[PDB]
Amino acid sequence: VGAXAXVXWXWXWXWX
Amino acid sequence: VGAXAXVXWXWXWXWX
Repeated sequence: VGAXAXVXWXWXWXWX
Repeated sequence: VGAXAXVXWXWXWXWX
């Protein structure tokens, strides 16, 4: 969970 | 991978 790649913001899931 | 919780920086693994 956070900023980068995964869940949160950037790549993967949620936002960015 | 990134900033927050997981691999990278903050909580979990690597740094922070």
